[PDB]
Amino acid sequence: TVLDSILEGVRADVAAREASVSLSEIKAAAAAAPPPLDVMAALREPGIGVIAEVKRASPSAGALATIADPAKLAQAYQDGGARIVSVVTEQRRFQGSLDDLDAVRASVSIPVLRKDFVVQPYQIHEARAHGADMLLLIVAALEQSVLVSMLDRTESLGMTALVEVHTEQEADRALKAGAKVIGVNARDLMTLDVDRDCFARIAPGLPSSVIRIAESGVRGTADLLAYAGAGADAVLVGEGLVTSGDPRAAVADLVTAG
Ligand SMILES: O=C(O)c1cccc(COc2ccccc2)c1
Repeated sequence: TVLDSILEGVRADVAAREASVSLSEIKAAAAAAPPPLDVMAALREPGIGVIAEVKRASPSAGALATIADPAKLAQAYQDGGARIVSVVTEQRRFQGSLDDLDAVRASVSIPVLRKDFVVQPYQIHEARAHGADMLLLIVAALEQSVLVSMLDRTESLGMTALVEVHTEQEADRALKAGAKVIGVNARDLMTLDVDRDCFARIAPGLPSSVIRIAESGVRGTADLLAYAGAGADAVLVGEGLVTSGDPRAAVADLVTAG
């Protein structure tokens, strides 16, 4: 239920934004934005992809990094071989914002994942408007019919949904929804505990045609390699990069791991 406190805050913040930027305007801005990059193709490149994350804080970690210049951080990440950059845009717990997403989009060539708690269609068009190529959808946040439509609406905008699951039952739900990319978060969003055995419990269960991303728990090459050994096509890494004095070297170590 950390999820739910995060979610009530999100719904209020979206409504307040929408009051200043109507759903019609954001729809128009999304429609008008340059088309999204082909994230599936990027995910299918040789090697384990490193999805490098821009994140200032979290409920679990507290303050991680000031990231005065998220564009510059994302530049380091691309220089280091990152496949995708994840930008957290939730303001109250993670101290992110859309501005970060704008800054990252303008500064890198690799695809950009908007990492936030997608509860409403507004945020989907908003993601597209602000340049996201990939959008996080959290199965534990979303009732199935809503999941299905959020997924459908994401893909109708050209974006790839990174459908995040924590359990085999969530996985099954994701698959039934039409997920092409499934992320397994070692972290339980209700309680914030990081169970590392998750990916390897779940990943074997998935069709081979589905792309598998290991979210969380990556401290270095050994964790990357372990997820790699359990079927990961890519890993998402944030805490160890944002707190680095040399994020490009930290990324480059992971990109070349093995
Ligand atoms: O580290 C934590 O305390 C934490 C709590 C809830 C979610 C996540 C990770 O997933 C997301 C999803 C959207 C935006 C940011 C993090 C991490």
